[PDB]
Amino acid sequence: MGLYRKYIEYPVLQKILIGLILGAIVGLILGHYGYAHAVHTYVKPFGDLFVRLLCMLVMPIVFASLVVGAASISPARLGRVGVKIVVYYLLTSAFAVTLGIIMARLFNPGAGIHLAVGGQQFQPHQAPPLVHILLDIVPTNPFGALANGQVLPTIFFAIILGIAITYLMNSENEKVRKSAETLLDAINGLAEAMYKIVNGVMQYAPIGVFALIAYVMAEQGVHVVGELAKVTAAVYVGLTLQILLVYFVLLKIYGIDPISFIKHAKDAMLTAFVTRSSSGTLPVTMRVAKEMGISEGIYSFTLPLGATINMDGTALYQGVATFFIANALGSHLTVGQQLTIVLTAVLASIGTAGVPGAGAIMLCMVLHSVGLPLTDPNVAAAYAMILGIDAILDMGRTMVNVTGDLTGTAIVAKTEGTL
Amino acid sequence: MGLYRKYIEYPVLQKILIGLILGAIVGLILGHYGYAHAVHTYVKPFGDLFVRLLCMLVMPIVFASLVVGAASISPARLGRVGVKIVVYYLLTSAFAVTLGIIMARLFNPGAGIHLAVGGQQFQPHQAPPLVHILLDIVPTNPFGALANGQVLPTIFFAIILGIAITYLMNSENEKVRKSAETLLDAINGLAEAMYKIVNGVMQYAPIGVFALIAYVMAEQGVHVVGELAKVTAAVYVGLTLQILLVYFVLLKIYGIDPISFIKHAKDAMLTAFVTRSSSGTLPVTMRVAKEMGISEGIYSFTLPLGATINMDGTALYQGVATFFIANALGSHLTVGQQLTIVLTAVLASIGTAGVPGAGAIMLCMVLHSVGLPLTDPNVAAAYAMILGIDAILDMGRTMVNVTGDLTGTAIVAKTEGTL
Amino acid sequence: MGLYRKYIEYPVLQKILIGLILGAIVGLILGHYGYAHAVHTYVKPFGDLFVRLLCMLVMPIVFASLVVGAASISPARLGRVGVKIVVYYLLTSAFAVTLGIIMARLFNPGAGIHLAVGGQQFQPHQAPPLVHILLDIVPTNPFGALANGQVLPTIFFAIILGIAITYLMNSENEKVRKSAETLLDAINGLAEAMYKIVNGVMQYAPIGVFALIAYVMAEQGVHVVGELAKVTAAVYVGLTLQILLVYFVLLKIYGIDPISFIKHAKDAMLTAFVTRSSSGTLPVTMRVAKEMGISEGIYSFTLPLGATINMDGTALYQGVATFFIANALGSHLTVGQQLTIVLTAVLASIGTAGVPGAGAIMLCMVLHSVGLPLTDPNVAAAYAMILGIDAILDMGRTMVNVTGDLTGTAIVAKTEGTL
Ligand SMILES: CCCCCCCC/C=C/CCCCCCCC(=O)O[C@H](COC(=O)CCCCCCCCCCCCCCC)COP(=O)(O)OCCN
Ligand SMILES: CCCCCCCC/C=C/CCCCCCCC(=O)O[C@H](COC(=O)CCCCCCCCCCCCCCC)COP(=O)(O)OCCN
Ligand SMILES: CCCCCCCC/C=C/CCCCCCCC(=O)O[C@H](COC(=O)CCCCCCCCCCCCCCC)COP(=O)(O)OCCN
Ligand SMILES: N[C@@H](CC(=O)O)C(=O)O
Ligand SMILES: N[C@@H](CC(=O)O)C(=O)O
Ligand SMILES: N[C@@H](CC(=O)O)C(=O)O
Ligand SMILES: [Hg+2]
Ligand SMILES: [Hg+2]
Ligand SMILES: [Hg+2]
Ligand code: NA
Ligand code: NA
Ligand code: NA
Ligand code: NA
Ligand code: NA
Ligand code: NA
Ligand code: NA
Ligand code: NA
Ligand code: NA
Repeated sequence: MGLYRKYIEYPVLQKILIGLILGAIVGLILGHYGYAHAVHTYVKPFGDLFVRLLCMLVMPIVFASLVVGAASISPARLGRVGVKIVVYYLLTSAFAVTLGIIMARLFNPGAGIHLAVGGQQFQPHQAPPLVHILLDIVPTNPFGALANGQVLPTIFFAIILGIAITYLMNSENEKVRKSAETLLDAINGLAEAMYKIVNGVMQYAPIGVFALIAYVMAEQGVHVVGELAKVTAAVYVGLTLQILLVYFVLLKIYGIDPISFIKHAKDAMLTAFVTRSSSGTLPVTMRVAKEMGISEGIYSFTLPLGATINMDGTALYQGVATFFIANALGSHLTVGQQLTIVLTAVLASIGTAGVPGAGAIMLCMVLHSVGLPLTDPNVAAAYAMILGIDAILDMGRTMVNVTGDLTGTAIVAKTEGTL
Repeated sequence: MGLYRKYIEYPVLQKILIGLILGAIVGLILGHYGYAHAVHTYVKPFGDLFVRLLCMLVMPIVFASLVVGAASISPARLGRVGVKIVVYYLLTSAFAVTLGIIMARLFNPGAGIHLAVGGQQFQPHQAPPLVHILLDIVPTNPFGALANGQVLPTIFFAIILGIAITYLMNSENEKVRKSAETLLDAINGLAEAMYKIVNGVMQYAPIGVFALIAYVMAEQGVHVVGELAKVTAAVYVGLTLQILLVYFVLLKIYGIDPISFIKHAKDAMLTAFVTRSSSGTLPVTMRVAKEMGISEGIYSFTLPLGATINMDGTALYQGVATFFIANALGSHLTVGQQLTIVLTAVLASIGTAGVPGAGAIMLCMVLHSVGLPLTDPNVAAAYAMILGIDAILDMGRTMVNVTGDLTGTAIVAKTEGTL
Repeated sequence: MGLYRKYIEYPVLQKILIGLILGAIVGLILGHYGYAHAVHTYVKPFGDLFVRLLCMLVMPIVFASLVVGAASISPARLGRVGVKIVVYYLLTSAFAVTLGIIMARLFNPGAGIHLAVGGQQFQPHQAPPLVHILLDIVPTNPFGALANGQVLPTIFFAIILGIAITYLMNSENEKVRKSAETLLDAINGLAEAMYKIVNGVMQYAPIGVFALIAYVMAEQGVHVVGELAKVTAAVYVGLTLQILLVYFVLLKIYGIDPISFIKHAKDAMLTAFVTRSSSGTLPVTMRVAKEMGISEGIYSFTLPLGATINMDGTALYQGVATFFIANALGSHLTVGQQLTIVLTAVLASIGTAGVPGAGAIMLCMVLHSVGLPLTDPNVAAAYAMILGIDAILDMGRTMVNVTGDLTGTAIVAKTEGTL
């Protein structure tokens, strides 16, 4: 048990990258020599276990993180600064997923990965009428929506349960207040326990990434490298345009100098790049906000709220990844299930943890809400090749996630300081 | 967002009544001119959303309110006064639902509303033998009974869980006692959060009542007014006979003067009529009980327990409404599923909240336990016309609910004061 | 209600034994005279209710007791003594279920009870491949695994949830620590409430044992006495060999004298025999460990942990009972579903309560994890005759359960005292 401690205390990012490179080389070598069935028999279950462990964690996170998230965005406890930062956060997340859809429309990520995983194509499901679609957001049974997949009734019930808990917590009864407090504390404990299971699965993640993309290279060939490079280029160009366009325009409007802002926020942005965590970058972010002249009463509230709510990079990555997974199956996302991406990726970026590798878990919610279930072997085959390169996108994802919080704190402090 | 605050702070009862009258006039006018399909296309989803929001709240209330209700009726914490008021409360609720069945037998509410909502009638389900019916009260899986509809296993598991929690809370172990305390507090927090969601849905309720009974008048015609007047007459004659017969006989037996009792309890009865809430009428009820000479050690315990347990008017309304919904489909309730109404409406009146509009939610439990599921379009069509006039019956419902508590406090204080 | 208090305060073991003897005599007498259908109509539902009440309690116990059990075996809070006693406990439970399989292989319990309960035999289910079997331990939805039967995903999710809770409880955040504390306290409250429901069902248990084995004797005949005597002999010879072989060899290795150990532990072993409870024998066990010279810092930690984790007799009884139930249906347990017994009976002995009659509830988990569901009428008929004689096996079961704790405390104190 010495080698186990040698394996655990190694850096996780350098473990996943040398799992990825070794998986690519071993998969291409074994696929050139005709051993594409040996990898499917022996190596592929170790990646199937990784995909299964990531898909286990979806529904408790979607319930509990959205309960404790709507408990902080609730209008019963939201002041005057809080309404401004909530409006900023939701509008920037919606523009992030819109820019991700645009950048996944300019590039064509996945067109060329025509998937016939059992000899069959992917048949899209027929949609109900819009009245029945809007009426099935309200469940007839919330326990039945939790026991089945049904993420869209679960989101609605979680949001209204959190808002009702916050309306309970400022009651005039002591028993009612204590009961609402311990219910919210139990749901928050479940939400933190699932994040610990995410942190535990991300230690197994190098072997899973190896076993996934070795089979991807041996089965699907060599052009998947050139097709995943298009996804990486689309995500990084989308994040660069997100930062430049959105944050530089919103800082030039409110009189902030963006160049000095970036030169002040560099120490938080590089830490969010190399650590891939917004929760571990929060002391550096608060120190950077202290060094920018922002008063303590602003960034002592806007930054810990923004570390779990405002994730622009996760919403952009989920838009680009949903378009990639839909293009790999040959489907064409119609208008109407393309606005569902805009709503559901904002809700997923709210529900995302803030630990390394948590956006690929909430991508399953956006895939389920459109009509691409991961029980289908074609969707589960297209999800593996976007799960394999998640550690490359997670760094820029977390960097833009932290930069959005710093931009919102600067803008709202500039608006508040006029008095 | 000024008009939203104009809409919210308006009185809710005067909102629902002017939604109801406008819905009746607009539905009759648009149904006379042949526009019965335009209302079904455009107005009816706004009432379907209201029925769906009320049917969402059934199973968490049925679980949690019955857990925290059986935690207060439990024989591990019930003293000598408590056994007497529990016996009084259960016997008066059983006589209330029996009198509701009698008053819905004398009048014929719903005979004339022959429903053919899809060209088909309502086919009653074939019952199993009585041994299997009694054996399916105990579930093989309580989570499976919660995930499906299955209200009768859920009631049994909730009652025995509350009794086991109360037997845990007087243990000799500190850890066991603290764990039982926080489990009961979390379940009570869920039970209060669902009541807050009820209070939130009852603000949308004017638009829902409008959209429901406009389609009811346009589709089914003009004689539905004369058929709902029979239901209103049956409910109010049943409540008058409940008060007069049951409470005046039980007060004449125990030496109380009923005329002076009514003249003392008028200030609580009128408040329960106009506010439609037993929880908001509790300070007035305790003040009225203080003005009747009742000692503090009696009404400080019997009245807050009676505000959530003893609901005679809700049980009578649920009996009359179940007979109306069964008569509207053409079915005839056999003996055996007519005693199931007597048991299940008592359990529903225990599980009812005490907020305005909470008996129509627990009517779904009595409808499910008989064999009338609300997934059937005929039952969902017959439930809408009894949901539309709920604010007319809720006032007398709450009045009799408060009068039963005051009668029980007077009777048990008269029995205790002989020592 | 005087006769109810006469019935309750009677000793439960002497109630179950005189229910058993009367059931055997009445069943044989009524089966000799051809009245085997009258007992099936009138007496058999009172035993079906007992089996249903015991099968209700399976899934909440399997979830909550394993969460709070893995929260105590967790490596985040396990010291140096704790690793040694955990290794001892798990290895002794595995050897206990292995010895139970051996003793149920030497004897042939159930061969001669060929069951054709509806004219049909028992058809064994076809197993999936080993990769899919190992991959279905991780659920795609934990709420879906709880709502269905699915005990093997529930065990995995419960264990990792408990380990994540213990990794949360030593965090640096106050809110996270308090939330993990109240979540673990709520789950522990549920786990204690289900044990109170077990203690309540075991008061009805004499009538259930009567109604079960009266129908067993009237239906299946007189040779079932000779076939249950083989199960009793196999269990008691297995427990004697468990004590003698395992504990006397493990005490002779570490320099302890086993004869003086038994002469010191007699006062705890007889109390565990006659009371059938490891939780009620814990003060006597700690007093016996104090009288053996063991230091307070060892037995103040190893014995309350061993009272809920180390159950060798329950694992041996579950191995012998699973082989008996498989032999009664005519099936032959293959290798692979015979190692599943070794894993699952260890997990069931961890999850067992420590109250009288709790191993027959967790036997359902071992039956479900092999491929013998209790919804099948043949398995439900073979489970009743092993449920009828549970009070005979429970005494020696609890005796070996307490003796294992005392042996582990002595061995680990001898290992620690060398410093
Ligand atoms: C070749 C092997 C292939 C088969 C291996 C199958 C492994 C199945 C995977 C199971 C993942 C389940 C994760 C458990 C979740 C609960 C644990 C947990 O929450 O604690 C977490 C503990 O994390 C873990 O270490 C869990 C272990 C995950 C698997 C690690 C081993 C990989 C597989 C074995 C290969 C290496 C073995 C040694 C060989 C060199 C918290 O960790 P943290 O981020 O460092 O936080 C610091 C604490 N203050
Ligand atoms: C024409 C519009 C048709 C489409 C409208 C669809 C609306 C969908 C309905 C959603 C109902 C969901 C209710 C959320 C439950 C959680 C909220 C909650 O618990 O707090 C409750 C807040 O209640 C609410 O206001 C929730 C809002 C419900 C809908 C109100 C608006 C009706 C629809 C819009 C029409 C009016 C808009 C303005 C036009 C004049 C507590 O309220 P309280 O009783 O006053 O307690 C006092 C606090 N101390
Ligand atoms: C001939 C009768 C056949 C039909 C009878 C059907 C009975 C259905 C069985 C229901 C069992 C449900 C158990 C409720 C679980 C919750 C109660 C609970 O947790 O408290 C437990 C209370 O236990 C009970 O007494 C529950 C009653 C169980 C049934 C007892 C009556 C047997 C059936 C009636 C026959 C005897 C009636 C009188 C005739 C002589 C704790 O008891 P403890 O072990 O003494 O602990 C001491 C407290 N510090
Ligand atoms: N790693 C990201 C979350 C994600 O997108 O998965 C963050 O901490 O911000
Ligand atoms: N409004 C009633 C409850 C109901 O019958 O819905 C009360 O408070 O008493
Ligand atoms: N009665 C046993 C548990 C069991 O095997 O059922 C004990 O307390 O140890
Ligand atoms: Hg996933
Ligand atoms: Hg309803
Ligand atoms: Hg059982
Ligand atoms: Na944003
Ligand atoms: Na987030
Ligand atoms: Na952020
Ligand atoms: Na009553
Ligand atoms: Na009530
Ligand atoms: Na009342
Ligand atoms: Na053991
Ligand atoms: Na145990
Ligand atoms: Na033990």
